[PDB]
Amino acid sequence: FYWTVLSLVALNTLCVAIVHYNQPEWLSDFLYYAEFIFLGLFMSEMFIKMYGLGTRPYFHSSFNCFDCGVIIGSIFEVIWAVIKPGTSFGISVLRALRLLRIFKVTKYWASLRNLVVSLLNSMKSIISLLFLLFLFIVVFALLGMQLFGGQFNFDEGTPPTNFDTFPAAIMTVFQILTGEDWNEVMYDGIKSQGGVQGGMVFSIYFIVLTLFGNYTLLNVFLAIAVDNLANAQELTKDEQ
Amino acid sequence: CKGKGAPCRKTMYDCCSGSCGRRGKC
Amino acid sequence: HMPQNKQSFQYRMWQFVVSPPFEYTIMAMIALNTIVLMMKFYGASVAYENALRVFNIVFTSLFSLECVLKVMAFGILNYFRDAWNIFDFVTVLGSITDILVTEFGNNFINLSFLRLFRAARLIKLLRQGYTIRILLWTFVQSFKALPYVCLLIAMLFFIYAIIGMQVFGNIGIDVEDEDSDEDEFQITEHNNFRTFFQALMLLFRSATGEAWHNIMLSCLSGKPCDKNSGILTRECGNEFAYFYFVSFIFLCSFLMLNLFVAVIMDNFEYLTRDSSILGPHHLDEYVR
Amino acid sequence: NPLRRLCHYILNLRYFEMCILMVIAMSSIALAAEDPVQPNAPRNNVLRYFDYVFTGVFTFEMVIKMIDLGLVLHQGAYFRDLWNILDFIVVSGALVAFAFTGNSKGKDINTIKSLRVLRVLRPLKTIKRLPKLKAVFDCVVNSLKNVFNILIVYMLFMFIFAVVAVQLFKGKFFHCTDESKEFEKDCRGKYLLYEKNEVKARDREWKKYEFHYDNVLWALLTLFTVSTGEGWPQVLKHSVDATFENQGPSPGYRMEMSIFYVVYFVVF
Amino acid sequence: MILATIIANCIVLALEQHLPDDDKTPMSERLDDTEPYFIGIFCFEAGIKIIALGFSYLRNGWNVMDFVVVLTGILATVGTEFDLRTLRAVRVLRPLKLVSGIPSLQVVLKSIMKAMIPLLQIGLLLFFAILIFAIIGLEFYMGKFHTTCFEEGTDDIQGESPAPCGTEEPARTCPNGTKCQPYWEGPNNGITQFDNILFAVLTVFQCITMEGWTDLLYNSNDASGNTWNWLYFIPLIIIGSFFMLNLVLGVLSGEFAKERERVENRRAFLKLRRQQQIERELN
Ligand SMILES: CCCCCCCCCCCCCCCCCC(=O)OC[C@H](COP(=O)(O)OCCN)OC(=O)CCCCCCCCCCCCCCCCC
Ligand SMILES: CC(C)CCC[C@@H](C)[C@H]1CC[C@H]2[C@@H]3CC=C4C[C@@H](OC(=O)CCC(=O)O)CC[C@]4(C)[C@H]3CC[C@]12C
Ligand SMILES: CC(C)CCC[C@@H](C)[C@H]1CC[C@H]2[C@@H]3CC=C4C[C@@H](OC(=O)CCC(=O)O)CC[C@]4(C)[C@H]3CC[C@]12C
Ligand SMILES: CC(C)CCC[C@@H](C)[C@H]1CC[C@H]2[C@@H]3CC=C4C[C@@H](OC(=O)CCC(=O)O)CC[C@]4(C)[C@H]3CC[C@]12C
Ligand SMILES: CC(C)CCC[C@@H](C)[C@H]1CC[C@H]2[C@@H]3CC=C4C[C@@H](O)CC[C@]4(C)[C@H]3CC[C@]12C
Ligand SMILES: CC(C)CCC[C@@H](C)[C@H]1CC[C@H]2[C@@H]3CC=C4C[C@@H](O)CC[C@]4(C)[C@H]3CC[C@]12C
Ligand SMILES: CC(C)CCC[C@@H](C)[C@H]1CC[C@H]2[C@@H]3CC=C4C[C@@H](O)CC[C@]4(C)[C@H]3CC[C@]12C
Ligand SMILES: CC(C)CCC[C@@H](C)[C@H]1CC[C@H]2[C@@H]3CC=C4C[C@@H](O)CC[C@]4(C)[C@H]3CC[C@]12C
Ligand SMILES: CC(C)CCC[C@@H](C)[C@H]1CC[C@H]2[C@@H]3CC=C4C[C@@H](O)CC[C@]4(C)[C@H]3CC[C@]12C
Ligand SMILES: *[C@@H]1O[C@H](CO)[C@@H](O)[C@H](O)[C@H]1NC(C)=O
Ligand SMILES: [Ca+2]
Ligand SMILES: [Ca+2]
Repeated sequence: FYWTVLSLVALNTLCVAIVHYNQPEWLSDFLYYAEFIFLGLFMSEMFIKMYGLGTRPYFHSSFNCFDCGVIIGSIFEVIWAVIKPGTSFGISVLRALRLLRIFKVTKYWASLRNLVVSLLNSMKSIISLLFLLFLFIVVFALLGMQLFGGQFNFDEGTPPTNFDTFPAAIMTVFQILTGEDWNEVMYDGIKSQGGVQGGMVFSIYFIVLTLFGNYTLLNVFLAIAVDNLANAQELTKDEQ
Repeated sequence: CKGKGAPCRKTMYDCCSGSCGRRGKC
Repeated sequence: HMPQNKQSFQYRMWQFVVSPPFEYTIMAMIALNTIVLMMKFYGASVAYENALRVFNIVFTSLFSLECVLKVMAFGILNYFRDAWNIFDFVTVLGSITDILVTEFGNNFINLSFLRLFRAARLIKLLRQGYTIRILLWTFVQSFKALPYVCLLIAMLFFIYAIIGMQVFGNIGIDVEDEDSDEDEFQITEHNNFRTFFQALMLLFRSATGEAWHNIMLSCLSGKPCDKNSGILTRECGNEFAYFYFVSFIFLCSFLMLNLFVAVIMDNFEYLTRDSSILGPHHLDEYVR
Repeated sequence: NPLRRLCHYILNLRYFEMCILMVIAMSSIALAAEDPVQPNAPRNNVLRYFDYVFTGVFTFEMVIKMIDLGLVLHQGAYFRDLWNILDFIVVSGALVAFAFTGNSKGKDINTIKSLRVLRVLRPLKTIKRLPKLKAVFDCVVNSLKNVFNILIVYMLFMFIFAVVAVQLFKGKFFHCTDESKEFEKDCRGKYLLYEKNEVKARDREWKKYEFHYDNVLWALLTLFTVSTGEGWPQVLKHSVDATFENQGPSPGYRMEMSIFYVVYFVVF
Repeated sequence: MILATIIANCIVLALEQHLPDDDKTPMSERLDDTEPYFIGIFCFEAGIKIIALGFSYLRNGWNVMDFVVVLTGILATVGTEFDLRTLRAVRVLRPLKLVSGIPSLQVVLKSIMKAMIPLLQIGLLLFFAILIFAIIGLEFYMGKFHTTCFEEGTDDIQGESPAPCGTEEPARTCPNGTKCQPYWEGPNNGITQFDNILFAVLTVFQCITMEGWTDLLYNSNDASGNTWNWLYFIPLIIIGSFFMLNLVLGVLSGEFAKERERVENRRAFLKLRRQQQIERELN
């Protein structure tokens, strides 16, 4: 039974992988129903486990809850297609994460499980660091709106990476942190304030942004990676 | 979508093919 | 040195060179020379350039006086036994020759290389730093202790350079496509595969991640050949560019990562040192 | 076998182990000296004569091991260790290439050209011959073996993002050279460009973006380009300016799609 | 209530549109009306807290940041003195008052800042690497990017895209009808150049971040020649970008190793071990 369910997921994973831009009509006709049958079978195993073990055992398990979310999420997408035709998110591909239980038969289960256990245990911290990172992005976004908010209306058009509105400011700040074209954005900031002759003092804002942003991301995500992985190693060895 | 050989600014990202070149043209 | 023989003149001279006024005088003298190099700007008056060249002569003269002063007290043999003194001796020779060739002039202008010796004076500050000098020395020594790890990365560039030379060598760069085809081909006269060194430079540019995806697109099939390629059709470039660039990016990143970890874990004692616990750094201070 | 002892004397001798190690070095340098542009260049003709010598040395080294060690007859055999197969591939490719060049030089350039690429494996034969380099090579393989578990999770997550991206930007990455004409049937004829101090006319073309999301393979390649950091702002702009399938772009249509790339960056 | 006020202020700051020249969206007036209320409630909070503490108000660092916000806010709100537009910029730091309000985030911010103190020594070394390369670049590439192709005898650029040129064969040569001329604005509208020591430092810095260093190299090749320019940029990237990345990872790795073995962290891990053992036994 456990292997059969995993085998069904692989076929379901295959079906969503086949979809491409210009599919033959028979293939499209096959998929439209095929998602319905797969939804039924994965809803079928929902009920047989619901009755065989009982309702209270079902909710206690985390894997059963995860499968419940995918099933409910799949239900939302099916009805949403009729309501607003035009887009489909393919939520059913999130069931491919159930293929990670194949590691149970292998000897890699202990190391991977402890990594998850450590990550879930230190969930209060991980949320806190990400929130602190968000506030630092927000502050540098609001600062950009004060300095460069209204002066990207150039004679060649307003750049997409402008500081006019808040959603535009966040993306511009986020792009600088990743370091892609941070110099081109800085050139716009300098040109917006009189060019090289009178606007080279505004280059400091981008220098501080990329210098701190580059190393703050390193110090936040490597600290998470090193500490949680290190807990997994010692916890795994102590089990052995 | 500016055509090839037209003056371009890299931050625009509007260039039809590739990106805004070194010399400032698509 | 400590000769205890000539207390009348040599010891009086020797006590002067190793004396707090002397080291700070040289320390300040470098810092002033550091400022002088930074005072150059475009469009300056002829008097300003005249001022800067005069300052350079004064500094190198004093540094030459510094060298001749030290050799007397320490001795000719003892002067050449320390790397820093050799470094000081190399710099002063370069500074003198650079000025001499300039003021004579009226000859070949190839030797602007000697002007680098003026900037080399900056490295002398690193002797003063206690923490920075240790940090650089330990890591630099680690690269010496691991010569073969750098050889593996050199093989990666060597293999990929030769492959690019043969598969993508014949793509045409001579054609200038004005409002036709695409001049925006990233394979230009600066970013071509036409020779081994230019193939290496393109790989290094892709290693740093500078629009490598556009280079990958430019190397696909259907690109014009070269006039001397022997092919008169638009049949140059291969679909192998998808595997070539994608595999290179992953392999180059992985090999540098192993190089980084190898150096880090060679000095993992230094990086995890504790001041309360005895270590080699305190042992070095003991000898001092 | 008395004749086998003769080859083992040659193989075990130091002057045959060190000597080829230079032959590897010279052959690698000769590879880097070839002129890629002009096959009839004088440099290429002379370097070709050298390649005959390098194959002769490698062929001589291949056979004596075949006499020395049984091919598949023992636990230790010629075709037992990968490096010997790697040696086999290099010499075999050269011999096959020489045979086909002979029948008609002009007629089949493509294969001739194809197996000649296999000569690039000559540097890789140094790893076995240098004991110190093999230890570093084994260290890299050990590092690869340790991160294999996370790697499988990595593709599985990136595969999921590729499938999701496919179902959101499938066929919505078509643009017209003239932005005014949204649909394909309209994009025919001539249209005017107004660049500074000139007016010129060009064709209208219905084109797909260079990096798009049409199948799971194209999605993975585009997401790899995003992950490495190059050109992802343009992919973001094409994503937010996508209207419908088989329809041209309209600026600022879906600014909510920026959430897809933000979540992508936090994960991979 | 104070925390809710901070969140509302953050929302109000996030709901503002900036328009070019002097144009203002109609909602701007309604947004501005809220500022007196928020500054007043913050000042009331500060006063009620300071009278109790007795001014241990300034002793705590977070209270100082809250205090300076109130002074700047009340300084510009009362009256329309001069421009005082700069005194609006300090409102950017108001989102950071969430950290002061929530004690759970102050502990987290301590951990992040503790690990970056070792990186300060690396930053000093990084700065000295930029200065050496900036000085070298200042000596060799000084004013070389102010020479493009002009019409022969006419002070007008040949085309809509000017490019660096040279008067000798190794550099790029102007076409037949055009001559290289003493002055041109320069690449990237003159921002990228080696003219002062400040411009050299800025130009070297973006090469350290490995962004747009190929264009500078290719421009330098056109202006002077490709024979020697690689010796300045390739060592710059390796020493600047890769070597410092090696140091930063090493220093951070050592700090994380020492952090894990502190007594406080060991007890937390020991609790995790015992809880998992109980779960295994209970299972
Ligand atoms: C933290 C610690 C920091 C460590 C710092 C490390 C610093 C390393 C950086 C090395 C600096 C290299 C600088 C080279 C830049 C070259 C600039 C240039 O424009 O070269 C061409 C130019 C000659 O052209 P011209 O117009 O006549 O002269 C105007 C300039 N005065 O200029 C010239 O006259 C030539 C330039 C000479 C420079 C090199 C000459 C010899 C180099 C040794 C050769 C090494 C092997 C090279 C391969 C040989 C190639 C044939
Ligand atoms: C877990 C893994 C091992 C699953 C197997 C891999 C699939 C995710 C990949 C492998 C090759 C892919 C196929 C490669 C090429 C095509 C052709 C493509 O068809 C066309 O290009 C035109 C079709 C038409 O017009 O009829 C449709 C998608 C498909 C089958 C791809 C679907 C996805 C496939 C099956
Ligand atoms: C770094 C290690 C691996 C050694 C370096 C190998 C290559 C970088 C060197 C070795 C020999 C060099 C070659 C030796 C001689 C020449 C001829 C020289 O003359 C020409 O211009 C072509 C001859 C002609 O015009 O007929 C041009 C450079 C070239 C190909 C050299 C290019 C660079 C080469 C391949
Ligand atoms: C380190 C991590 C945790 C911080 C990442 C910041 C995100 C929380 C930001 C960055 C980009 C933001 C998005 C940028 C653009 C938009 C579109 C915009 O929604 C609209 O429909 C606005 C219409 C328009 O702007 O034309 C506002 C929400 C959203 C999804 C933003 C939501 C918040 C996002 C994801
Ligand atoms: C194995 C796959 C991911 C390909 C490897 C690509 C490498 C070259 C990519 C993947 C992740 C990327 C880094 C991850 C994110 C950061 C942190 C940011 O502050 C600066 C850019 C930087 C440093 C990126 C630069 C390039 C990078 C290291
Ligand atoms: C160690 C500290 C105190 C000294 C460093 C500052 C010096 C070296 C720097 C900083 C300010 C710089 C000046 C700033 C502006 C100009 C005007 C310009 O038209 C020519 C260059 C010139 C004159 C610069 C020369 C170098 C300069 C004087
Ligand atoms: C193969 C071994 C020797 C490695 C060394 C290769 C280098 C040093 C040698 C080997 C063959 C040589 C070439 C042989 C013939 C010619 C044609 C002549 O008109 C110009 C020089 C040129 C192009 C030589 C350049 C140098 C060269 C490429
Ligand atoms: C281990 C490594 C060296 C092997 C990789 C080499 C293979 C995968 C690559 C390298 C050179 C490539 C070939 C080079 C020559 C041609 C002739 C051309 O008209 C069609 C493509 C074709 C056939 C290429 C296909 C793929 C190819 C054979
Ligand atoms: C961590 C693993 C499970 C990855 C799965 C999460 C990814 C695929 C999910 C999480 C949040 C999701 C986004 C949430 C909201 C929207 C807005 C909607 O109008 C278009 C899709 C889009 C942009 C979603 C795309 C898919 C998305 C990025
Ligand atoms: C360009 O100038 C050269 C001078 O060497 C001359 O021989 C050639 O005919 C000129 N060509 C044109 C098109 O002016
Ligand atoms: Ca980058
Ligand atoms: Ca870049």
